[PDB]
Amino acid sequence: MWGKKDAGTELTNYQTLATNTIGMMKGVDGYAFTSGAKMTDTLIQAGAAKGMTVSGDPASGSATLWNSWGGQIVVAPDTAGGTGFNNGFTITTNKVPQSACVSISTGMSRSGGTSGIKINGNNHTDAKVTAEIASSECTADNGRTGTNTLVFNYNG
Repeated sequence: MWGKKDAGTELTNYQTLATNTIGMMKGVDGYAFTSGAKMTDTLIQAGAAKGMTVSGDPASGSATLWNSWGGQIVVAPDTAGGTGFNNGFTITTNKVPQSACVSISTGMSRSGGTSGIKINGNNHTDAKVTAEIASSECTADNGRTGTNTLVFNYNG
């Protein structure tokens, strides 16, 4: 059971991939290249993050997940400046409407602790998003506000 919030579903999902991919199918073999595409394909196809089909990047740089209920997702690794086997994974997600811009922020506010939060045309990392912030940052109410592009980064 989860309930409580209908937006927390994604918050727990993203953290699900982070804890699953932590040691599920992030290259449990040791091959050439980074393969930041088949990495998620194998994790998702493993039923970890999501048990659906993935689109292996035709340009080889960042895989993309097709969200039916949501919108679009872009899974890309971001491993730069490590010390104790710390990997930084960056998953952009574009679907969270204004109603969720608040619920998602309320849930992201419980563990603010920045790492690589990049809001729509707001490429940042120390971006501190909260309930009271999402109450102001998002306009009063514009029904279906412009696409709320939010990148989640997970270190370790």
